[PDB]
Amino acid sequence: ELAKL
Amino acid sequence: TDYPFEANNPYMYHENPMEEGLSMLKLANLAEAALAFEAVCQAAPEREEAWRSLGLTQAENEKDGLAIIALNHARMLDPKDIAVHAALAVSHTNEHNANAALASLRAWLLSQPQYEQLFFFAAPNEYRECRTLLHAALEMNPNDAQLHASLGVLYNLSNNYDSAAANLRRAVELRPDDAQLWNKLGATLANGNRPQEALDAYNRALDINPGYVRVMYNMAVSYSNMSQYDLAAKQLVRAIYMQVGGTTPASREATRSMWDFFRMLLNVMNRPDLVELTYAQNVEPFAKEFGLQS
Repeated sequence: ELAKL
Repeated sequence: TDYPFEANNPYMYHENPMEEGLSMLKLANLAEAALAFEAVCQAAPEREEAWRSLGLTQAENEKDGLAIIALNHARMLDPKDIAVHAALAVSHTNEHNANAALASLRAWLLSQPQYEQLFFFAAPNEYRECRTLLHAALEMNPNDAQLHASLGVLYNLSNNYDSAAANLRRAVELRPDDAQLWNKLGATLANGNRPQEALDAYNRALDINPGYVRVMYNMAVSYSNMSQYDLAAKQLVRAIYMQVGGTTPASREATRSMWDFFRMLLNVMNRPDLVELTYAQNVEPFAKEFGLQS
């Protein structure tokens, strides 16, 4: 899954 | 009326919710600080810094949606607030609004007296321009830590995670106490399939800001990618707990979506008993079950 900056 | 203000807000009554909001950013933390700023925005809609602080707080609280709504007010009210532009670039990058992300990076740069004089499918030229302006800024000022942060965001948007992490790495050497920058390096590393390295970054970020809910969720994401579901569980208990503090009628949906992610992990790790108890919405029993509290 995608991590958030 | 475009921002979904929280109805149950004790901070609307208060006399000085902004100074309180600013105290809570460090000492209680994000959900409560956001409520305080929410109260200031309702009362004095023209206070750019009320909108700005709310937007950055919301993004840190895992709500880019509301962040964006908020920061766009601040941006209208003071278009030279570089902090709002930088934050806009981050939330949009996260929300995959490429054009806006690039326009927020451009604006972030050209709103600075220092730098104002100055293939990616979704927006080839917008990106070309950004990469050129930002790289030109970098030879004016090779050690602007925020220039490196911005190249990091740029390169995240184009999935050049190697080059992003390099710039974000130079950035944390210049500013090793910046939790924001650590998270960014963290997400860069996670998204570039370097999850163990990501956690190192995320762990620096939490040491600086133990209420940084976005970082806790990120950590859960990476531990889940590496199928270490107990560690993931632990971070999502902290995430769910921290992101509420108070009581929250948009917000329901952020909370529930996090409960759902954790619940799905409980299913994946074979705890049917713990899966059912999520519906109740009480975090504490999970804090105890996952070694967080007595």
